Amino acid sequence: TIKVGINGFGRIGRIVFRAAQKRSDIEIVAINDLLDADYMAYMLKYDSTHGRFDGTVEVKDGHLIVNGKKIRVTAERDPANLKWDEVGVDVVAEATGLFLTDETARKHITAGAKKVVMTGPSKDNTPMFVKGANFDKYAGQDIVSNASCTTNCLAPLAKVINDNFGIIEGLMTTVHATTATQKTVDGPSHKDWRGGRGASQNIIPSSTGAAKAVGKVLPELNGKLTGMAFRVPTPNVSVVDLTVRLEKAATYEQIKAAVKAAAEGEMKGVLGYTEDDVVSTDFNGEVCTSVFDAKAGIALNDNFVKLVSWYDTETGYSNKVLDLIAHISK
Amino acid sequence: TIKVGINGFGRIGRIVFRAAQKRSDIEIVAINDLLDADYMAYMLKYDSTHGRFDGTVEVKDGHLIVNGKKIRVTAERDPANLKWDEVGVDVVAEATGLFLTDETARKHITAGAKKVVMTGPSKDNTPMFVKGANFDKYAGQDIVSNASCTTNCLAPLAKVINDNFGIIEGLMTTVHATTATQKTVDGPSHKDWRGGRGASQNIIPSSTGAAKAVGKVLPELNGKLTGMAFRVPTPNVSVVDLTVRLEKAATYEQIKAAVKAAAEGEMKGVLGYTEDDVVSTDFNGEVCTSVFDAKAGIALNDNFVKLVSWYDTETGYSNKVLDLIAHISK
Amino acid sequence: TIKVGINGFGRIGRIVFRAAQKRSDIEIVAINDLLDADYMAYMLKYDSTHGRFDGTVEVKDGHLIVNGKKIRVTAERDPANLKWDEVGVDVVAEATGLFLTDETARKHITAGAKKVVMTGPSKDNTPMFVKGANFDKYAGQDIVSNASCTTNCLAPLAKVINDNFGIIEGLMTTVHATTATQKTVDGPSHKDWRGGRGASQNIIPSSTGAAKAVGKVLPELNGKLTGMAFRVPTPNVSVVDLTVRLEKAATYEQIKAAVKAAAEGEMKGVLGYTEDDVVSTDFNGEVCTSVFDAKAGIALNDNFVKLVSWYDTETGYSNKVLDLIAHISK
Amino acid sequence: TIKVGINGFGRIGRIVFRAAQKRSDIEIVAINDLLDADYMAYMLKYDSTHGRFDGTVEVKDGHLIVNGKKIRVTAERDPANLKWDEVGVDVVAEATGLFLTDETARKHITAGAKKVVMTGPSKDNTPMFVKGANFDKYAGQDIVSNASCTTNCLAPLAKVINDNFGIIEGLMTTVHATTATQKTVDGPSHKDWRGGRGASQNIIPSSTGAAKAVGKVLPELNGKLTGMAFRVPTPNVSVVDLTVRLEKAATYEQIKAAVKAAAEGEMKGVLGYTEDDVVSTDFNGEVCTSVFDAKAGIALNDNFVKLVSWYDTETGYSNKVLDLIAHISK
Ligand SMILES: NC(=O)c1ccc[n+]([C@@H]2O[C@H](COP(=O)([O-])OP(=O)(O)OC[C@H]3O[C@@H](n4cnc5c(N)ncnc54)[C@H](O)[C@@H]3O)[C@@H](O)[C@H]2O)c1
Ligand SMILES: NC(=O)c1ccc[n+]([C@@H]2O[C@H](COP(=O)([O-])OP(=O)(O)OC[C@H]3O[C@@H](n4cnc5c(N)ncnc54)[C@H](O)[C@@H]3O)[C@@H](O)[C@H]2O)c1
Ligand SMILES: NC(=O)c1ccc[n+]([C@@H]2O[C@H](COP(=O)([O-])OP(=O)(O)OC[C@H]3O[C@@H](n4cnc5c(N)ncnc54)[C@H](O)[C@@H]3O)[C@@H](O)[C@H]2O)c1
Ligand SMILES: NC(=O)c1ccc[n+]([C@@H]2O[C@H](COP(=O)([O-])OP(=O)(O)OC[C@H]3O[C@@H](n4cnc5c(N)ncnc54)[C@H](O)[C@@H]3O)[C@@H](O)[C@H]2O)c1
Repeated sequence: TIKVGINGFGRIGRIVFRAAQKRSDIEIVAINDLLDADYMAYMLKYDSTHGRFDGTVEVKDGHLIVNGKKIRVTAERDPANLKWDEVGVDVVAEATGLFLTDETARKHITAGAKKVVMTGPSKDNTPMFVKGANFDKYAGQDIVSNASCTTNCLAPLAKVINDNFGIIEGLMTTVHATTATQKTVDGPSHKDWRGGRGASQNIIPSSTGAAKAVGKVLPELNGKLTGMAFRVPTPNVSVVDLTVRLEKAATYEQIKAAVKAAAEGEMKGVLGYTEDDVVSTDFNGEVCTSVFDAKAGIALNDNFVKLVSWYDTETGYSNKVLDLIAHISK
Repeated sequence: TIKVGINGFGRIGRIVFRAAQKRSDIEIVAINDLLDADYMAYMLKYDSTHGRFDGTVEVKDGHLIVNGKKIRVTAERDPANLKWDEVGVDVVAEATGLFLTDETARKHITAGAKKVVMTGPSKDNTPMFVKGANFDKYAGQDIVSNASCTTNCLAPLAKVINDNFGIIEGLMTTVHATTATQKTVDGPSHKDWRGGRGASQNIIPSSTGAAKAVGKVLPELNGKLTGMAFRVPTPNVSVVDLTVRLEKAATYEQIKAAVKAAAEGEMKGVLGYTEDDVVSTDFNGEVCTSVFDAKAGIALNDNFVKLVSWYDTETGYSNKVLDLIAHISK
Repeated sequence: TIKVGINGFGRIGRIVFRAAQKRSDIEIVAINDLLDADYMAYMLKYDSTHGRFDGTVEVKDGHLIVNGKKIRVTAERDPANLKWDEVGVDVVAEATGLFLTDETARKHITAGAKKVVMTGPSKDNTPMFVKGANFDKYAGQDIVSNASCTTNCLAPLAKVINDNFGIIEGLMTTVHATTATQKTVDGPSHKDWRGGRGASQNIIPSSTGAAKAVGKVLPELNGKLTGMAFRVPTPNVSVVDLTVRLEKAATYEQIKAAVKAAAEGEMKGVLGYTEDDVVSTDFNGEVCTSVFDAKAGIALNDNFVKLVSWYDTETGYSNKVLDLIAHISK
Repeated sequence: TIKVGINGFGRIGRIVFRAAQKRSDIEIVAINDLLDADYMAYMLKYDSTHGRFDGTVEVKDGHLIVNGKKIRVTAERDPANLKWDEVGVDVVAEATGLFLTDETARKHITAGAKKVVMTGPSKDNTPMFVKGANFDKYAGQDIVSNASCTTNCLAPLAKVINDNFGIIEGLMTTVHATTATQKTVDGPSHKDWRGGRGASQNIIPSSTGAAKAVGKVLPELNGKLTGMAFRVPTPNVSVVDLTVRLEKAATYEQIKAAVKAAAEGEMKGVLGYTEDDVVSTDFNGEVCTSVFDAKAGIALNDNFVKLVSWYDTETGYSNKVLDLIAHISK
């Protein structure tokens, strides 16, 4: 099995942890964070979105004992002191959101780890990979990024559409679920004034680099897509609204056929397909990073269409982080 | 003053009433609904969205007495039995949502009213008029429709963009505020399954004819626009997300210049313009039916752009209903 | 196995169904509602609160096929026409909320059923039974009621406190989750004006008979308890706030000791006990009808205390409906 | 007029500012905060709860110009450097929530101010005052506190009830609106684990010292009251739920009479009275710190009753802060 260490036991670190429990190829052996082992156990045990942890969690001697397995807990603010080698860590899931560059993440390799997977878009030229889009381009680099949740949703769909009909250009809008960075009531958000306004009372316009980032995982689409976001008061599921101009004329039925074929073929487990009258909550706990909603989309004509795809911002992304870890471990 | 009668004291009927109080040329003299005066007074007095009524409302002899003025309250299920003439009603604001056809609405004329304005889109060929779009095309018709709130937002913006740069094709998405048609919890909705899902926990994909309806008030745009909606857990303000392909190249700055010019000139009071970091709640109580958000929009290139415009589904629309009434009575 | 038939496939009927799937002794063989099989299948398959159905649901010949088992679907507005005998129904879970009287409910007996359990409080003198409170008093009655969700939470707790310290008088408040009876936006509610106000933006004071209803299942407490409710913008979990005056002095520690003893003994499975820092969502899916929150309560002195107990309005109640069914069929 | 300087332009500082615009006796001449004048102008201009500021706000030379009046803006992290004397400040409204003791608040007097009013409960023995309860006990001290919003709601009601029937003992529960200290999604809250859970999805039990604090403003009630709180997903209005044991027997009608008399007499403007079917939103913008809801309350008997009172956590409190400032200025 692959031994993983999680740096940063936040929303993502915890979902990566919970998802890993259902996997036999990956095993989390250590967790690092500036929180008390007792507090971490509580946040693992109870979750307003994902429900109670299905298993046993006890704190003994400052460490966590999850389902019997002892998990080393530390509180190092500096990655270089993590001593991952003492616990035999192969890959480190970097989830603090603070070390998104090579020289910072590299510290884990200095601390004993062999490879690092950033659970967010790298801030430098560190390569990003998205399952269904470019895992095959992986060339053995020791530090890698899993891009973002929106890019993970957009990339697979954009690939199927482009491969079959050719995307001339497209604009995306993601109706985004409330994040941890937003506020409960009108408060300060210096770099993002709109973002500081009460999340529960508002539809908040926001900018996103997720659409442009698709160009990095799918070079052939570089410069052909961009978009924005609207932050809404929902808890977990977001939706991508992609308006595209096709090179090859295609009826909506042909578009549905192409997506469905991919969902049951080369992108099974990545891209999902549905024709049901679904709503956001129906995807809470969804592992597919992109679920094509056939009935929600609409076409003006054979070359201008609006496609809709759902994604659980935490569950889908987190499972793919594990997929990348497995992939880079050969 | 134009003496108006309101049929259907629901959400729209009530806001039309509150709005009319601030107009010296329009005067509400009668209301008809299947609710007792006491309950109607209560619903006028208190509103979770618009706040308390700015004035006095009392019940005497089963009739409302608002700000000292007596208002005849009736409970006729049949418009034909309304006797509008008895109280001198000139125009009837038809807001029950039940008589959106000439046949049904004409009963008000039989009952003594001179003209009728439907506060919703016509089901038959009754002409629809949208301020800033086609009020100039009015030709003496005694029964007219004010279209829907979404159409009132899209039409003015679409006209400005088309007149200046020419819209080849467009696809819209309205992130819609929760409607009274929605369920608080997963309940039966045979007409629209998704619509019966809990409104509070979901982002609900929905269909809309507002985009296509633009082709009716702006024939030159017939067949060039269509779209859908996403209903979200917010109270009053919605936003249109318009993705358009332009005939004539235009930089985003030039597009902004054009919109601002219209807002300050020809479409003053209908189309608004802002460059502030606004969010939905900033438009609660907004009179303009469409407020261009300069900083929220984004352009892929000089011919493919995404525009954003806000609108209070109740305040804007209701003020325009009053405008149409004044317009057809000139 | 006890063969059960469900009349009314609404919220309660559906959860009773999901819950029954996990019971080897109870078996649902028929459902009756005025909805088509297709729609019912959809409502069973997807739920915004409870998630997707854990199993397979298919429609064949207008009948449901859940987990391979065929379930007879009918659409009778009249219980008398149900023919329960044809499918061998032993007990009928009456969940339409329309037949809460012996006269009306007895029609199921005429239709071939042996016994009937109302999933709501009786309107007449049909006896009500609450697990942990008076199941032992059952005396062969063929038509019984399971009371309401709030009563199921209050009764067990009230009994433990009374049996040990003696309740002289008590006043309760249930901070209630939003019900399907509520409006998403300010709409008509002649029966309860406050109840027609927008559920999403308000804290709505409401009346409840659950506290007084305790006097019926626990006669010794008749006339000693009453209370009210506050409906809030949350989905499933409610909480009772019970302020009581004790006959025998008791420290909060002694009260905790007593409650814990009952939860681990006589009331195991009905009354739960916790000392964790829980919040409402931690009880979504909770089977216990009352979960004592040890750290939330507070005592003024040894004779005046405020107790707090949580309850999932749907999961707890529905599991007990099944318990009553099994109990009256023993 | 009294010249006031505000230290801390947060939620409270801003509402105190906006309320002061409607007062001719008080004039804000300076504001201090670690935010940019441009950012402060934006937060003053737009508010999701209170709507847009009714007036003009422009930033010139690093200062704010509100309705023409120039307001000195500074960004001193240390009160002693505020130089209040240069702007002629009489009283300082201390709203940062950081200087709740004599020695810290005293710095303003060192900086040139004459008196200080803490907009929160003092952490030391600094005297607290609540309008309607003990303003008359004010003995000319230079540093004073306005207690908290819940105490401001509870104190006046408790006084009327105690004065007329005598409170033997009582327990309170405040259904509290979402505060700035809560989180949007499950995050860290080291001193309050429950408080770190998602506010939008939960009913969160919480402890409060507001009930006990009543003993400080009303010594005669010292030790007779205590309580707790439930944090719910509403934006602005909270409600006090007081269960009391009366010394003198009183029917609910006699209780309503006593409260109404006080509301129209000695506590006019402080204590409000209503018999309408109101809900939380009906009190958004309420200046009365306590509004007795006659129809929501319930009595078990003539000596044990449950009273309900509403309060806008920001508007009511803020207006009383201004009242205290006026009061201490003779
Ligand atoms: N939340 C999502 O939906 C989502 C989706 C895709 C990518 N991401 C990315 O995941 C990253 C983390 O996001 P999150 O929501 O989990 O954040 P979070 O704030 O919930 O968690 C961050 C965690 O890191 C810990 N930490 C902080 N400083 C540390 C330090 N100096 N050393 C060690 N540990 C430390 C914190 O204690 C906290 O527990 C970000 O890059 C974010 O962009 C998030
Ligand atoms: N609410 C919005 O945001 C919005 C926006 C654009 C257009 N509209 C339109 O407004 C119209 C009404 O919608 P609403 O949201 O105000 O609904 P509503 O149900 O609140 O109002 C309908 C009112 O008519 C009354 N009524 C019913 N039958 C009647 C009868 N037979 N005679 C007299 N009165 C009767 C009802 O009691 C109710 O008060 C619809 O055509 C709708 O499409 C609404
Ligand atoms: N939901 C809760 O939290 C809760 C808690 C305790 C008790 N209850 C009780 O459950 C009962 C039902 O409430 P609900 O919330 O499930 O409501 P609901 O409206 O969702 O369910 C009623 C169902 O009965 C169906 N129906 C209507 N008429 C019918 C008929 N004539 N014949 C057959 N089927 C018919 C409806 O289609 C609907 O599906 C009530 O007595 C209620 O008090 C509910
Ligand atoms: N919010 C309520 O409903 C309410 C009710 C009653 C009492 N209070 C009390 O009011 C106080 C402030 O609460 P709030 O909600 O306004 O807080 P907030 O966080 O919204 O505002 C605090 C403000 O003080 C400013 N500030 C911070 N540090 C400063 C410093 N070092 N020097 C100068 N200025 C500084 C911050 O920039 C911020 O603008 C607290 O004691 C709170 O308990 C609040």
